[PDB]
Amino acid sequence: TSYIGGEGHNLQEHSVILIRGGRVKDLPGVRYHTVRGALDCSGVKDRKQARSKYGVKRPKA
Amino acid sequence: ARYLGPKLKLSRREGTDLFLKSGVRAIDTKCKIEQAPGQHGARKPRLSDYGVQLREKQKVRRIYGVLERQFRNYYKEAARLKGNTGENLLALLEGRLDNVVYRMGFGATRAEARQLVSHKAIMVNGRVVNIASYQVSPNDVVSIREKAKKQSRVKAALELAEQREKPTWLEVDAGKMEGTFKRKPERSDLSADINEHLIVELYSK
Amino acid sequence: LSPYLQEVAKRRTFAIISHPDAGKTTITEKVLLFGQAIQTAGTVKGRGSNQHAKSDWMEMEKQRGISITTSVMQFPYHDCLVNLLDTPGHEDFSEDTYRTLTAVDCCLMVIDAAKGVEDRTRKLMEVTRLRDTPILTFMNKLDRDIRDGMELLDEVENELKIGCAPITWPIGCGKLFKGVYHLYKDETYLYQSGKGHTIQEVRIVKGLNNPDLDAAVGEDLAQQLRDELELVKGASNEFDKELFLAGEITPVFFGTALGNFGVDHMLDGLVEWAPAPMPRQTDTRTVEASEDGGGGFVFKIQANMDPKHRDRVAFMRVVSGKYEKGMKLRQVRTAKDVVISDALTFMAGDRSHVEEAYPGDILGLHNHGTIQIGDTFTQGEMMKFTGIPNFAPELFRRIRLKDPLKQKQLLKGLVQLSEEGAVQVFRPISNNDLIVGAVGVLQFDVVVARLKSEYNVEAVYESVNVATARWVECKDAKKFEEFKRKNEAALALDGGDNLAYIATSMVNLRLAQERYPDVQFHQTR
Amino acid sequence: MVTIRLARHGAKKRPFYQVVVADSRNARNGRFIERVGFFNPIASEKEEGTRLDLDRIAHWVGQGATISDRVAALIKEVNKAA
RNA sequence: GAGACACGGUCCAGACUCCUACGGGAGGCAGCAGUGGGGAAUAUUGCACAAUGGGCGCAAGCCUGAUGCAGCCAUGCCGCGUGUAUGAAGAAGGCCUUCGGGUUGUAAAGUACUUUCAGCGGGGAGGAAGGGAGUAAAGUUAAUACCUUUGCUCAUUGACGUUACCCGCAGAAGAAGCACCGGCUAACUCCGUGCCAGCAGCCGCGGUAAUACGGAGGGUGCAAGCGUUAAUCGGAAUUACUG
RNA sequence: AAAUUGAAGAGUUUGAUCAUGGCUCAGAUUGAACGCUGGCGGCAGGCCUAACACAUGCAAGUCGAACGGUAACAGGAAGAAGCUUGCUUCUUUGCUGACGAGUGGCGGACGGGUGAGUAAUGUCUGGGAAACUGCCUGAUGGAGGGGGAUAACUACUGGAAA
Repeated sequence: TSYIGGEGHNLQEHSVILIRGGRVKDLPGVRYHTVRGALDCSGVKDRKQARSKYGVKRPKA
Repeated sequence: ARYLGPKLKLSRREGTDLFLKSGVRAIDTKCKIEQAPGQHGARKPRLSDYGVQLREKQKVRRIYGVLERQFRNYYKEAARLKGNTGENLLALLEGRLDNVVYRMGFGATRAEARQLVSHKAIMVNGRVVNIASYQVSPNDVVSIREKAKKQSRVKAALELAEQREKPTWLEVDAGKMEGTFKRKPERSDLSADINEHLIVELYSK
Repeated sequence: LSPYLQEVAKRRTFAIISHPDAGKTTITEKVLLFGQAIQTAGTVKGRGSNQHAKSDWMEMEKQRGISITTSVMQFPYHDCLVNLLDTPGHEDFSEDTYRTLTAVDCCLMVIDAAKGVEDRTRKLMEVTRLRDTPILTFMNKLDRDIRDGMELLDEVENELKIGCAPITWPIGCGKLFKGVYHLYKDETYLYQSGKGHTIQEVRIVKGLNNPDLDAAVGEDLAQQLRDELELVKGASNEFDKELFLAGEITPVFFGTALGNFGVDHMLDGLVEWAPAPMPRQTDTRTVEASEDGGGGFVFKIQANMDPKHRDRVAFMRVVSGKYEKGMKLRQVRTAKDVVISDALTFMAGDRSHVEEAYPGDILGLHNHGTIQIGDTFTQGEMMKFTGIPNFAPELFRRIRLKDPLKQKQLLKGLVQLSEEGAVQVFRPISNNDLIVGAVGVLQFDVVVARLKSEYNVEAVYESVNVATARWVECKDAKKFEEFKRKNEAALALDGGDNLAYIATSMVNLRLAQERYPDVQFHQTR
Repeated sequence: MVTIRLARHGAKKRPFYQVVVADSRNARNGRFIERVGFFNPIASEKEEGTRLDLDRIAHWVGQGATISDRVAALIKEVNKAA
């Protein structure tokens, strides 16, 4: 089992994601995180801080 | 690989003047030097011991314009050399080309001296040297190029250099615009407000 | 005056577009024989000669009878070098033919006279009128029963919507076929098959009215020919060089591929009428063909020729400059210099071959997918070529992907096919679905077959969906965002990160078009 | 047979050859029996760009070692200068 | 065969791929590139034997995907640049406000100066020692021939290559982003949400006044890199021989 | 003369304290991967997994100064003819410069790749005795006289090819 970080996701069944490791202290049995921005999992929309951790391109001014 | 932000901000955070400007004008007339930068500058939070060690290290690094990777290499070299680690590190920092150019007064600020070195206007022992981080050795004569010897900023910096104390380890001739680094500067020649022992114990955890 | 200038002036590019079973491959074989590259010519299916047509390199003639793969042959004429482009023509394909048409400076349409102009030719002619490309009309299979010349000319002119001008006029139809030129010189073939295999003897007799010729052919035929000829003169305009260049009028030549007669006449006329290559227009500026410096664009890419190892060959037209072996050509899109170590050229004749390729000559470049369709190779200039058709696909089908794994294999295969022009893949922003669209049904069939052949996935498809693709571009700021929020579900991303509105119905597209007028809906990307 | 040759031991575009006594079957920069000197092809003035242990080199030739063309030229240069 | 039970040698059996006239044959990239496949992931189907080295040859010379180079990749280490000096009307705008102002902030605009790196044009080492033709001398022999050795004269030998490097031209233009700010741990406030959405390496925040979520302003640390993950040691005197 | 110069802790059991005790962090490092961003140069590095399968090109040849020979070039000698009165077109002769194929010598056991197998038939450290070794090198000497084949080639012939 893997935790889906960020707010909101488009993940449905048969989606190819990339897990990377790192447990969440407060859930029994969840030990891994899915990276946002790899092969199907889109980045978190309207994110302007800590953008690298959730895979969103830089907003052009 | 160079800090391109506001210079006076660093001086405000360190509390003292880091000589990041020429020195023609009074520091108080350009900034609130006694007050830390930003919105919550008025408050003076109680700094931790790790905080005071880190502040001293950042203070020196901003004084000489060195970055962390280069500074850590300097520390490793100093620790490798024989003798007092703090004096060796201060000597190594003081042996840089642009720093020596500033001490000799060819450049008003260290940033100006660095741009002078980088823009092919300095010659160590007659050979053109372009690297700002070039270590100069004892008995080395440094001079401006013939083409760059007519720049207004150079003489404008030489006159300003008289207002500051004259380095006892250098011999400069303001007419021909040449100097001579005869020895590495002893700690007694350096400014005594820098507690280099903080850096030498911050980096040796 | 200089040799490079003389060579660019001599180079000519012409392509052939034809209806199914029109003998285009046989015609191509005859063209090579007339050009003197090959001593003998062989008809398709080996009906009269052991040899096979040059255009049908593979076994397509036996399998169906029509070319399925694009073929380029360069043949030398009298103090000129001519580039011959062969394109498969079908409603299912079409898009590839349009890319080839854009690259080729001039085009020739081949239709069997009995079969006629009827379908797919009007669409081809329409793309040529859009670019104002000169078009030549060639009638085929004159040995077979032929309908009245006035009637054929009128029907073809009616379908084309462009003036039709007949360079060669047939005095005979069916079993006996002879033709007359605008110069009043009469060309005849005494032997139907005797001279078919070798070069046909040039028995052309000067003078429109000749008693020996009148006696030899039918007297009724000669009188009817004279009446028809004067009527054609009055009814239809005489050939104009400027009008042909503009594309207003099309020259018509009547020839028989099986007979091997009239092909030489068409080649002679085509070489004199055809001009040196026009300057192509890049987005930055128009680039002169004569000017030095290597400039070219890749119109088509062929992939998966060998199953074990993939060796992508990119067909590129070098509009300006002359290629040199091992030259570093900058790719504008990647902004990097790539040395062209290996470049394939088609000598197509009994010649030693040369590495150097002159301007206007098609070059095949081996690559592993590095080159992409529409890429521009320039010596140093940062100029991007324009004019690639990129037409919208229709009749879209979703990919179910029954087996959860192998998606990366599917993705690599889908993007590679999408990089070529065979198929276009769209992903809706709202949901993670893959919808694949192509201009034609058999194009989908070919894509599915190729995918199974080498990318080897189950590729379950045909899930019900209704869609139309319109690329959306809005110059205005704060209006496009409103449009996106209003129809986020309909909007789908397309390759190259281009936003495309998906329309359930044509009427839905019209309603969408009336609403939000500042936003522009483009059929072509 | 036993040979005395050059071993390319340096950075890219700035070679430095080590004159080594190696068994000829082995690789260039590989196994050697004894190192007998160096040769800096791009050295400046005031520094010795070549030094050969001529006693050991003579001892190996007496032992049956052959000599390379470049090694022959270098011995010739050393004996001519010194 | 001196040396193999032999990657590009032989024979047999097994699985695979290919040619066939169906009788029968051919092959083994864990060599250099390179292709499907597996994987989070790893490059060009390049140039030259010019240098070093190997095989053959008396030698000239031929072969060498060894080797020297070039192409891609911030993969790591190191250096440099993205301007420098002056500049309070403390400009406008953002944010906070005790509505007094404070902060972004000499930062910007303006004024003067410089052209490093990238761009354009010109010049230009070194990696080249040799080898080949003519001599002159010496040694050998019947021989001033022929061969060998050493001097001198002559043209020459570079894939890299538009080499490194140097000189000149125009113009501050073509060049700054990433993580974090409750404590450990350097750096704080406002607004939206109310144990929801969410953060987290540990302790732990959030349940309608959050310095802990998301956004803004400000700040802190690094810098062509910055975070996260995987793996080892340290802290761990937490397998302690030292202990 | 130098060859070393070397040692930080903090959060968390309790209402609070001391001790024991685990978890976590600050540091360095990699053949690294991913996310965001990206200007130049120098030196290194780049299938860690499927020792899974390989299309195509190259990765071992050389010697006519060992030997019969001419399959090509290119010269000569005898010539012969359009004879431009000097060799333009052509027959021979390996006669010469060289050389495809073959016999023979040397090299294919080197160079280069990988870590599957191997927990000791291997590796590292240190000793030995019962040994062989092309090419390189030192000494001492030989190097006389015969024979029968066999490739290449010629003629016929099996096989689609090998």
